Amino acid sequence: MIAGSMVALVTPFDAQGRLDWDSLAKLVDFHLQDGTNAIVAVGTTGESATLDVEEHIQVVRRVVDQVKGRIPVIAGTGANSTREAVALTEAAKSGGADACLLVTPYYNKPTQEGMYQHFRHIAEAVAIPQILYNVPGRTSCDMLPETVERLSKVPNIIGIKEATGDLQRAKEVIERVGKDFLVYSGDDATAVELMLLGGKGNISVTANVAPRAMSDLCAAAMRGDAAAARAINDRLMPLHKALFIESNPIPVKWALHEMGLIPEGIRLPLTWLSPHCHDPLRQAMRQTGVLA
Amino acid sequence: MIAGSMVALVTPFDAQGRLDWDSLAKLVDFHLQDGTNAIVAVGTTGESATLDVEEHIQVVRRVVDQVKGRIPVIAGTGANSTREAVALTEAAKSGGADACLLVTPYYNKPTQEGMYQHFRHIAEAVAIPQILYNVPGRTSCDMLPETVERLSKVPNIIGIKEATGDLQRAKEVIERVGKDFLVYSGDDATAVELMLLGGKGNISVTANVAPRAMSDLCAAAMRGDAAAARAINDRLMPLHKALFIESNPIPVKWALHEMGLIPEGIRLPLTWLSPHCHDPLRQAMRQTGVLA
Repeated sequence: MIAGSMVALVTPFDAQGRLDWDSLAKLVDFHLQDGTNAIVAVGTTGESATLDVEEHIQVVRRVVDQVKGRIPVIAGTGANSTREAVALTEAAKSGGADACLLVTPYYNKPTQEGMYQHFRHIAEAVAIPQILYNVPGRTSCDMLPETVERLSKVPNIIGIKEATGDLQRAKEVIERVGKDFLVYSGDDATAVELMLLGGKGNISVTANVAPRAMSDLCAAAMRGDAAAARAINDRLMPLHKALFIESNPIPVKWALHEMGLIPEGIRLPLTWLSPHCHDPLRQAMRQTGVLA
Repeated sequence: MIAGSMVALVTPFDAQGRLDWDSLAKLVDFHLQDGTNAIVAVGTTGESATLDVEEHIQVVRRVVDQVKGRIPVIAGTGANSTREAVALTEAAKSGGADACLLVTPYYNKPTQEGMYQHFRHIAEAVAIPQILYNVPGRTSCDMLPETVERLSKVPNIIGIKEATGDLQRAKEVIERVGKDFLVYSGDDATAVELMLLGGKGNISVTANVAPRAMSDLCAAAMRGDAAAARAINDRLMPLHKALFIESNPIPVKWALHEMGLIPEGIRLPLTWLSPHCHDPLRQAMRQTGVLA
């Protein structure tokens, strides 16, 4: 099943721009060990935008391969076109993915009715669980709760990743959708309370540098042990803010390279963490016990 | 050298979704005859997000073919992947296009520095004039005037399509760049005042349904007839509003179909103009003399 701490995995690049399979294998091993519950391969954090179509499947497959099915693999396959949305998804299903994360259409701002027709079609063309992703902070698009209720009732759409960071939003949604539709967190800062409200997981960025603490945090929350959930979330707060000191995944990539897990390497337009933000971030990793 | 009424040309589809060469030809004769100063194919209005690449050079070709060097043909070519961008520009060039319109990387949220190295890379790579495109409301990112400044000093980058609709941002860009770097309006409602400030043209949407009137507006505003320009704009406001009553391409197509210039066909995730919006837009087209 799909729940708990899910890492939105970064996809490493060597200095000249290619994919480092060694590293990806290290990361998978790393999360596989320290307690991660799932892996969101090739997502926003995965730097999908700048990926090739071939590089896309070559990865989804490699992770599934290395997971031995010990853990579920969620693949990003959302496009702002209905057509490539269906295509990318057909791919993830072949590569061996267990479910897909699809972003609401960016740049072209649908109608709510358009969003509904968009996702519905994609759900009737590829038999595989689908997880809706809402983030107007990037798509210049907000999928309202009515449009969410309406889609939650479609055959193989099993949940939603909510990034707005607005708790009242994720509370109107839990209310409007059924008992087995799953609402996940997008915002790492507020994930804990979203779970305490009835959430079922966090599609985390911080989990990249601190997977084990995130597993713990999700356990405490989904049990209703708010006392503990918040204790950990506080000792991570420094991290949650530092990793967005510059657009994701520019910061988290850097931290990962600092721990010796991934090489310096990120594709244009994204750039490498500005010197500006080195001390501020490095200190956080120290405050956090990921680096001394 | 490329200035004035410029049409963000739509891209005809038939009820089934396929392209309608019969209709594109007419739209081109319409603006040809009526006096549009340049055509911008495959832009946001041209539904650039839902065209296979193959479909995208095909379109440019048959427009370039038909214009036959009479007026400038500008091709929309921006991707949020720098690699994918040089690819589309290379294609547009090798299409016969005269220049390219490139939108800032949407959804992936570049730093100002990344935005900079993104555009120079492309200007370095493809020997063809390039016109920047800033439109935050659709991208969720934003090219500070301070970055446009740096960029204006690069060889084959000769202008920007500023679409914030903020008239101070304009009073700003114009002040920071040389007179040979041209600032275009990307917002129809206020394009008249931006030209009065030193702007040289309006990549317009209204122009699809009222090309002659837009030339007249652009001409008077560029000579200095501030009284004449605002009088024409005042006469066209209801239409500027009506064309954006539901998110862009949608309204303008409905209009065009009503004039009998294009098929009822628009690709998902975009939907056909919802029923409510029919009489507020039909009356506008009438209140402003394009419909009887």
